[PDB]
Amino acid sequence: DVIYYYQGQITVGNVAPPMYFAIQPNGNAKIGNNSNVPSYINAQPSSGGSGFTAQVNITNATYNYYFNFMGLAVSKTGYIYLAKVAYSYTATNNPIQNATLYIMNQQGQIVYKYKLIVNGVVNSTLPSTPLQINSGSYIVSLLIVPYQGTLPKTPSNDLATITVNFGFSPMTASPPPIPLPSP
Amino acid sequence: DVIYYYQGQITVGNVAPPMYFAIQPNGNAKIGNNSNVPSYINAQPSSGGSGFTAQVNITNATYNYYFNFMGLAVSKTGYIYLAKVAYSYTATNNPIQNATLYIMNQQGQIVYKYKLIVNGVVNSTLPSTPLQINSGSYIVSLLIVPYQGTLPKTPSNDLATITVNFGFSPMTASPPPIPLPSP
Amino acid sequence: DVIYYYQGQITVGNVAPPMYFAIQPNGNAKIGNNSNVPSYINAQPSSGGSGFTAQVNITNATYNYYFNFMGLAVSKTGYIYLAKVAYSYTATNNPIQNATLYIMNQQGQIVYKYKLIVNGVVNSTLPSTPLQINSGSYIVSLLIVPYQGTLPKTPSNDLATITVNFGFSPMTASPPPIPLPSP
Amino acid sequence: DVIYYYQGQITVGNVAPPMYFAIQPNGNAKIGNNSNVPSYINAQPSSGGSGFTAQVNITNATYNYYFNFMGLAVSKTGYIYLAKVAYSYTATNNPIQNATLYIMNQQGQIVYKYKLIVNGVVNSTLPSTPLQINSGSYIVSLLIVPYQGTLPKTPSNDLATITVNFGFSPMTASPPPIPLPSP
Amino acid sequence: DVIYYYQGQITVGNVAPPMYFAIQPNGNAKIGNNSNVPSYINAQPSSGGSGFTAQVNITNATYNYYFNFMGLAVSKTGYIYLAKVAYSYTATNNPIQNATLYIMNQQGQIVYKYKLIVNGVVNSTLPSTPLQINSGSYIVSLLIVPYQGTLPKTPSNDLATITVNFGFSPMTASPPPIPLPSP
Amino acid sequence: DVIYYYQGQITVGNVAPPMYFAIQPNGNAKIGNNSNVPSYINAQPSSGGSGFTAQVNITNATYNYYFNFMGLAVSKTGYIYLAKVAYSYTATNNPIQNATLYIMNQQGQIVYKYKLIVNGVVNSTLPSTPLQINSGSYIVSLLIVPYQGTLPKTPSNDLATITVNFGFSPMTASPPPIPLPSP
Amino acid sequence: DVIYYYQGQITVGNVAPPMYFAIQPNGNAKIGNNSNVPSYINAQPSSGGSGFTAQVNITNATYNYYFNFMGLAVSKTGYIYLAKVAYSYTATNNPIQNATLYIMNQQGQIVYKYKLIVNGVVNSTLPSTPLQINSGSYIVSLLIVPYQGTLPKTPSNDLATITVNFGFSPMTASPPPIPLPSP
Amino acid sequence: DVIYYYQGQITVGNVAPPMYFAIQPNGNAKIGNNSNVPSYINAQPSSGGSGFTAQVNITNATYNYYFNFMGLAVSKTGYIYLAKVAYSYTATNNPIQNATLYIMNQQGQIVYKYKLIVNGVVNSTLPSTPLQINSGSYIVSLLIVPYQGTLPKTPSNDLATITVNFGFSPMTASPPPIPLPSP
Amino acid sequence: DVIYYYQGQITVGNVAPPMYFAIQPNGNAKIGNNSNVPSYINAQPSSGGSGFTAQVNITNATYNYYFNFMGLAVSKTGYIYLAKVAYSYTATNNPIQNATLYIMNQQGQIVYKYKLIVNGVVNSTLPSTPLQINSGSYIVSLLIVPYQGTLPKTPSNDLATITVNFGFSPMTASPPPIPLPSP
Ligand SMILES: *[C@@H]1O[C@H](CO)[C@@H](O[C@@H]2O[C@H](CO[C@H]3O[C@H](CO)[C@@H](O)[C@H](O)[C@@H]3O)[C@@H](O[C@H]3O[C@H](CO)[C@@H](O)[C@H](O)[C@@H]3O)[C@H](O[C@@H]3O[C@H](CS(=O)(=O)O)[C@@H](O[C@@H]4O[C@H](CO)[C@@H](O)[C@H](O)[C@H]4O)[C@H](O)[C@H]3O)[C@H]2NC(C)=O)[C@H](O)[C@H]1NC(C)=O
Ligand SMILES: *[C@@H]1O[C@H](CO)[C@@H](O[C@@H]2O[C@H](CO[C@H]3O[C@H](CO)[C@@H](O)[C@H](O)[C@@H]3O)[C@@H](O[C@H]3O[C@H](CO)[C@@H](O)[C@H](O)[C@@H]3O)[C@H](O[C@@H]3O[C@H](CS(=O)(=O)O)[C@@H](O[C@@H]4O[C@H](CO)[C@@H](O)[C@H](O)[C@H]4O)[C@H](O)[C@H]3O)[C@H]2NC(C)=O)[C@H](O)[C@H]1NC(C)=O
Ligand SMILES: *[C@@H]1O[C@H](CO)[C@@H](O[C@@H]2O[C@H](CO[C@H]3O[C@H](CO)[C@@H](O)[C@H](O)[C@@H]3O)[C@@H](O[C@H]3O[C@H](CO)[C@@H](O)[C@H](O)[C@@H]3O)[C@H](O[C@@H]3O[C@H](CS(=O)(=O)O)[C@@H](O[C@@H]4O[C@H](CO)[C@@H](O)[C@H](O)[C@H]4O)[C@H](O)[C@H]3O)[C@H]2NC(C)=O)[C@H](O)[C@H]1NC(C)=O
Ligand SMILES: *[C@@H]1O[C@H](CO)[C@@H](O[C@@H]2O[C@H](CO[C@H]3O[C@H](CO)[C@@H](O)[C@H](O)[C@@H]3O)[C@@H](O[C@H]3O[C@H](CO)[C@@H](O)[C@H](O)[C@@H]3O)[C@H](O[C@@H]3O[C@H](CS(=O)(=O)O)[C@@H](O[C@@H]4O[C@H](CO)[C@@H](O)[C@H](O)[C@H]4O)[C@H](O)[C@H]3O)[C@H]2NC(C)=O)[C@H](O)[C@H]1NC(C)=O
Ligand SMILES: *[C@@H]1O[C@H](CO)[C@@H](O[C@@H]2O[C@H](CO[C@H]3O[C@H](CO)[C@@H](O)[C@H](O)[C@@H]3O)[C@@H](O[C@H]3O[C@H](CO)[C@@H](O)[C@H](O)[C@@H]3O)[C@H](O[C@@H]3O[C@H](CS(=O)(=O)O)[C@@H](O[C@@H]4O[C@H](CO)[C@@H](O)[C@H](O)[C@H]4O)[C@H](O)[C@H]3O)[C@H]2NC(C)=O)[C@H](O)[C@H]1NC(C)=O
Repeated sequence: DVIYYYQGQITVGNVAPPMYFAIQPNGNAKIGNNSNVPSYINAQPSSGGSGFTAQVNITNATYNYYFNFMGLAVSKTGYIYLAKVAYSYTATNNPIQNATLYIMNQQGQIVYKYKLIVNGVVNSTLPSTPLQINSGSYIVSLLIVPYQGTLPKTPSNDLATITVNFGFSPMTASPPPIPLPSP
Repeated sequence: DVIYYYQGQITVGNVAPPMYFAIQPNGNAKIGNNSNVPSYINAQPSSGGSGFTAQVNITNATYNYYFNFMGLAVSKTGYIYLAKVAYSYTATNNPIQNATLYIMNQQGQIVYKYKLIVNGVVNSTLPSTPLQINSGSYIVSLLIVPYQGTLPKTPSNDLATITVNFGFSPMTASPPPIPLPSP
Repeated sequence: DVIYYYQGQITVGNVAPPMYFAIQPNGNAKIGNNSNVPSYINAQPSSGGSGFTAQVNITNATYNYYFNFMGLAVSKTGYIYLAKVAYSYTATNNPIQNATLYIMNQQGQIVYKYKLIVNGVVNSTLPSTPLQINSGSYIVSLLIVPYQGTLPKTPSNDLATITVNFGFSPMTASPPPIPLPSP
Repeated sequence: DVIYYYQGQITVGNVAPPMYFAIQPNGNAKIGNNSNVPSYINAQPSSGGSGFTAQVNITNATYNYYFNFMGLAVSKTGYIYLAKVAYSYTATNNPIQNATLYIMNQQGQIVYKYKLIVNGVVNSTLPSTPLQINSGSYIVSLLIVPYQGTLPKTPSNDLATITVNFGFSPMTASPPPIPLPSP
Repeated sequence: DVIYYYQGQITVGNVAPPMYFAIQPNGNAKIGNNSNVPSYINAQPSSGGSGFTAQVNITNATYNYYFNFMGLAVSKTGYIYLAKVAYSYTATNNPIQNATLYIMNQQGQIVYKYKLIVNGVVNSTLPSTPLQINSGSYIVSLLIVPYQGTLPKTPSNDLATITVNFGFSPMTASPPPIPLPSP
Repeated sequence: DVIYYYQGQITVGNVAPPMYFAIQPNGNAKIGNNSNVPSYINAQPSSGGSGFTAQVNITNATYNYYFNFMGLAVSKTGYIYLAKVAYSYTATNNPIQNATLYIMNQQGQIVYKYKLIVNGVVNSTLPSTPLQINSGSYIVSLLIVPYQGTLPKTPSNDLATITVNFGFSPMTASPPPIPLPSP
Repeated sequence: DVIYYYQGQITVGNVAPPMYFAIQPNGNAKIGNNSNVPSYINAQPSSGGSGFTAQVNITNATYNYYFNFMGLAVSKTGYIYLAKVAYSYTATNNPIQNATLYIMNQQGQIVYKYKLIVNGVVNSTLPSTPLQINSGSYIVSLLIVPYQGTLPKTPSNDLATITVNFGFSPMTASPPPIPLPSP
Repeated sequence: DVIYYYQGQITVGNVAPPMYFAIQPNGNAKIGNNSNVPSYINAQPSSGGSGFTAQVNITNATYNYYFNFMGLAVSKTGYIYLAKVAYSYTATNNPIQNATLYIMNQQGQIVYKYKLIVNGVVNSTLPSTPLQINSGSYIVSLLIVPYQGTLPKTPSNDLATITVNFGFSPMTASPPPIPLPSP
Repeated sequence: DVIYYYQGQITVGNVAPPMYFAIQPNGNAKIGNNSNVPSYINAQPSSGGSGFTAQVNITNATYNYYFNFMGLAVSKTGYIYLAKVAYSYTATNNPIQNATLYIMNQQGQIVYKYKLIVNGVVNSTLPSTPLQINSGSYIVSLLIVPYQGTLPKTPSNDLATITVNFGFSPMTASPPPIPLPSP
């Protein structure tokens, strides 16, 4: 039995993150400063700014908006896109109708709008088109429009969960909408 | 003292490689065309396509993906398998949690997924089962999921090293998972 | 002129060979069963198992391994050693960097490793120390690590030749590493 | 009828042998110490060291070497040569291709090489040139390279016979290559 | 008492010897030039070439050959034969098995071979057939094959004695094998 | 002065000789047929077979033998003996050591041996004992053993002379050894 | 005519003979005992011992000797001499060369030698000198040396005749050599 | 009766004897000097030389010779002759065959020979012819040849007697042979 | 005295003598022819033939014979006889022993023998018997045998004398022997 072996050598280094999530990045007090409302939101950036974890409460309102719950610092101009969104709910009925995540400029103008959930299902065209972001600091906000009539009378903490993946390519040319493989 | 001598004669020739690594093999511009991102990856095929050497930077993201960093041309249908993987890191803490190397079709469908490192250790079942590859050109990609909190603030170039060996048997019948002996 | 003549009489008989090379010796189908890969190896035992002749092709891989290309039946426990190795190549540059011949057990564990060529030259300590082999059947395999960059683009059949001599002494005591004289 | 008678008187005495064959001569354990391998060689010196008789077995190997099967003690510096070699075989086909008898120094360096049989026939130039040997003790060894394919499957004890005569002249001047007359 | 007396008168003259033994006869340096090896042979022609006296030493060899120990000049073509051989030995056991005296041409071809002793006894047919010798110069040599095992360890000078008589008739017709009467 | 005269009358007649010397007597070609070797002997019977005259040449041999140089026909059984032998030599040194005259049967068996000269002197007991000869034909031969070293280099014809007298008594009773008186 | 007559008277008596011939005189068996060889001699003493008559045969021998054919008894010491010898032969050629008559002592020593015929003629000095003989008994013998070549092939009885006269004077003083007158 | 007487007167004188017998006549010692051999002859001249008386002994010899037994002196030249011879013997057989009386010269030459007895009888012609004798001295001798076989064994002194008469006429002319008358 | 005278007358005549002595009577030369030997006899007839006178010499011979000294012629037949003989000698001893006178016939036969002296004395019977003589002529001779030893050494002429008388009677009848008277 003839075997030919092919050797690949990978030497892994480390570079400052192109984009990262934070609370008040680079000392800017207007960029991510509502991640700790005592009884309604609690959002923290993941270890080393790799992501954000947010506990959110929706409260029988037609629009539940969470403004400036994290800040996104894009150190180098690159191309961002929404890679994958997963939504699972534990209630009998679907609690969330619409869910959108907004990246806004420092003055509150929407730079990119990301429709996480439309009409109770996750966005079919998951790997959205890579679009360009300039270096700077941006606000991120979340709007959730629920199905009224579904929210339980007794409060809960796991009505639903939404996981979002954002791809950033720090390249000159816009890359194809490459999806995220399962490790 | 009686001695019997047994003479073996080996006449060594040369044959075109069954599989080989390249950048854009056979002029196909969609097969290995991201081996030179200016500041994040630098991957080159070894002399005569015997392997690949890649410098990679991981950057505080939950998934660090390097798509299409080399192309694999399999000139003849054969059986491929992962033979041996070695991983050594120079940092105090383990920088890499998961590391997977994907061989994908030209359209981005995963043909074979090779888990180089799972949960910070190298894959116990090293000589994976030989599986069949048809002749053609394929993309290879690398996904590295780090331990966040371990990546140093100051950049480096030898945080870790991963060496991979792939065995290809150009035979009709699938061979046993023969390991690679030390020369 | 006085001459004294001394007469020696040698009567030559015949005994079964202590060790011999074969393909599937004694009907064991796991001992030498890869001596005929259609386009990459062709290994045959010499007349009456006195040795082996193998045409091998090396193919731009970092390790070219030829597993189970012959079987060695050692009918009686004796002492084996590598007696002499000669290597001549016809190409301008040296094609072979390392060349090792492995004698392995039926389960693929290396019993003795014989470094035919190290770093492009033949092993300086040619008459290796006689070591003991028990009666049984063993696999033999060859690993060739070439100098990449030297292999010609157009295939050939006499890139190089390696001739190996193995000495077997079928004695109770280990003999000195007796070399093989030129007839 | 006239007859003239001429009377010759020869008075025969006795002198220690100039050279003689032995096993471990003069107590030297490194000079002739392999004349009794249990199943492969049995070599004994003739009565009073006048010659050697050896039963040898050849065993399907490309070189069958019998090292140190006798010792030669040359008590006085003289001139040695090969006088006559006769070879007769009882098998249908010739079993022996090459047969050489080596006289080597105590350290295994070949002093004189005597080609008994070359390519299946006895050496045409039988009375080889007398060459000088200094007083001392020397090893003698035999190498037989058979015609593989001719050795019988069932063992035998008279496959062939080789008788060798060595002439030693204990004189200051080298004698002519005097042949051995038939008594 | 009648007595008749018959008177015979013999007048004795002298003629050059028909054949005679010598060392280098007639200045020919290739005819009898080994009658004085310092420690192994000492052969001298008898007074006036009537015969030869040789002290010989036999030395534990299977053939003890004494080449060119005397020269025979046959001035006139005649008929030679072996007349009488006597052998007496002083050792307990017979030291000599075979003893042959060779008359050879100048080029070393055997003209006549005279078996003095065969298998330890003197040749039964003592008065051998007269055979013709042409005028010229010839070599004489002696081969003694001993009984090994009989030669004493301590050297001696009268182990045995062999006396030979050669009859030469210088006549045209071959004479009958006339024996030598005791004076 | 008284004188008495005594007259004796002897009438002398003639009888066939009892014994006589001849060449081939009575037509027997085996009885005296070597009396004329061209250059070495010339023997003739005396007038009427009363004796023999022989010119003989001795030639540097240890035994000079002259076989069948005369024949003796004894017509009537009688008693023969050697009566007187005289030897005179003309050389400075004695040329003849031993000289014996043999009377042999037709088959070559010695009937009577007559030692003419022993050790250079003539036989002291000259009138040897009369011994009986039967009627028939007999060979006579002469053996001369010279003093080597005395024979001259240049040939001669009167080196020495030996005269022999044989007495034959044709009587029934053996006579006393009557000597031969000087006429 | 005056005549004077002178008368002489002789009275003749008789005395024992001083010397006489006989066969075995006085019983002595060693004195005259070969007067009757059957075919070669026949000698008888004359009547009363006055002389001897002998028929003799000469037989082609160089010396024809007739020993002890008569005995001479000399009773009284006297003086003997040869008086007259007459020789006549009937053959064409002279048959007798020498003829001598010997008077010998009892021990065979010659007392007086009488040359009857010398070289074919009778002795010129016929009346030899009277020499003294002592009383006793003596042998007489005859030697005849013939002319070989003259003796006839066919035997005869009167080839020749020799008559001898011996004078004996029985006196004290030696007489003159008185010859024998014709009666 | 007439008677006439005639007277003759003779006057007788005396003259010296013409011839006479003697012993050594006239002092000549060579003329008659053997008349006294002690035991064989005794001859004396008669008184006054008138004759001789001799006792003679004959002794078994073929000739009995008595030399010089008397001397005859013839003083005057005269004529001598034998006148009468008488022979008588006393033995049975005749003892004397021949008897001759010789008158010889002083030198032993026979002057006259007188045959007294021929063949046993006395000479028939008794008065022999007167022959002349010159004056001088002469020897006389007697030869007697007996009949052997007749002589007696015991000696005697009168075997026979012979008487002789010699007539001498001292005259100038030879007388007739006058016989001697009986007185 | 008467006387008667008687006268006788005798007339004497003369007659021729009847017998007479002579020398050569009647011319017969054979009858008396030795009467004159010069020195030994001298005989002459007496005057007229009456007798004879003879001088005779006797000479030491045993018989002294004087033959034919006279002749007797008897003219007439008558009777003769010896009448008287007288013998006288003058020597001391008798010189004559015998003396006889013979009358013989012409042929020498004795007619009558007359013994004058016998044994030294004269014949006793002197007148011998007359015997008859016939007419004729006769010889007369004298023989004298002397006494040897008596004859004188010196010669003489009258040693003795003998005278003889012969009577002749010329008558027819024989007369008586008449003696001769003295005148
Ligand atoms: C297996 O490994 C083998 C190693 O030798 C490879 O053989 C080499 O192939 C080269 C071309 O390969 C490229 O192109 C083919 C398509 O044709 C693709 O399949 C490959 O993926 C790859 O992209 C070739 O390089 C050059 O060759 C030509 C010169 O002969 C040149 O025109 C071409 O444009 C290529 O660039 C190798 O050829 C030899 O090249 C060396 C230079 S180098 O080693 O290539 O850099 C030349 O040496 C020069 O010689 C001159 C004197 O002539 C000297 O003065 C100077 O010092 C020296 O540089 C040789 O002359 C030239 O022959 C070729 N190697 C050999 C030994 O032939 C093989 O492709 C590998 N297999 C695969 C599938 O890639
Ligand atoms: C040492 O070297 C020896 C060289 O002779 C070898 O001896 C030979 O063994 C052969 C069989 O060996 C095979 O099988 C054994 C198990 O039995 C294994 O241990 C071996 O590893 C090996 O796989 C044998 O070959 C054939 O022999 C039979 C015929 O006798 C046949 O039925 C078998 O099926 C084998 O194929 C050799 O035998 C001789 O074979 C030759 C043909 S060939 O040389 O083998 O190709 C025959 O010649 C034919 O003869 C006919 C006339 O009879 C001719 O007309 C024709 O022209 C000719 O081809 C012989 O007749 C036949 O005897 C056998 N060699 C000898 C000389 O006996 C030995 O095995 C070696 N040692 C080892 C351990 O392998
Ligand atoms: C040339 O050929 C010669 C042939 O005779 C050799 O002579 C023999 O040497 C023997 C010893 O040689 C060995 O040792 C020497 C060192 O000393 C080495 O150089 C040699 O290479 C060799 O290894 C000798 O054998 C024995 O001799 C001793 C007895 O005398 C004994 O103590 C020793 O230990 C040896 O074993 C030969 O001696 C004779 O030996 C025979 C027995 S045998 O023939 O050796 O086997 C004895 O016969 C015995 O006698 C008894 C009565 O005594 C009998 O009852 C019995 O039946 C019988 O066996 C002899 O008695 C004994 O003398 C010796 N041969 C002779 C004739 O002396 C010579 O070595 C050769 N040359 C070389 C260089 O090797
Ligand atoms: C047959 O046997 C014969 C025996 O006599 C031999 O005769 C002798 O030949 C000798 C020479 O022979 C050699 O040379 C010839 C070639 O010429 C070869 O064919 C022969 O093979 C052989 O090699 C000869 O010896 C010497 O002779 C010369 C002197 O005459 C001398 O110059 C030479 O150089 C030789 O060396 C024999 O001659 C006699 O020699 C003795 C000495 S010896 O006996 O030779 O050693 C001399 O005696 C000396 O005399 C002196 C007084 O003169 C004394 O004072 C002294 O004491 C004494 O030594 C003689 O004088 C000398 O004549 C010669 N022998 C005779 C008797 O002549 C013959 O060669 C034999 N046949 C063959 C074919 O070889
Ligand atoms: C000298 O010559 C003489 C010649 O007569 C020799 O005298 C004869 O001697 C005879 C014996 O001589 C032998 O013996 C003596 C020793 O005694 C030796 O010395 C001799 O050498 C010799 O050998 C003698 O012969 C025989 O005599 C005996 C008889 O008397 C007799 O017994 C003996 O045995 C002898 O044989 C001669 O004697 C006479 O012999 C004749 C016979 S014959 O003549 O001898 O043959 C007899 O005649 C016979 O007589 C009878 C009548 O009686 C007749 O009837 C018959 O016809 C007749 O034969 C005589 O009677 C006898 O006397 C003897 N001769 C004489 C005459 O006496 C003498 O020996 C010589 N000298 C020497 C030294 O030998």
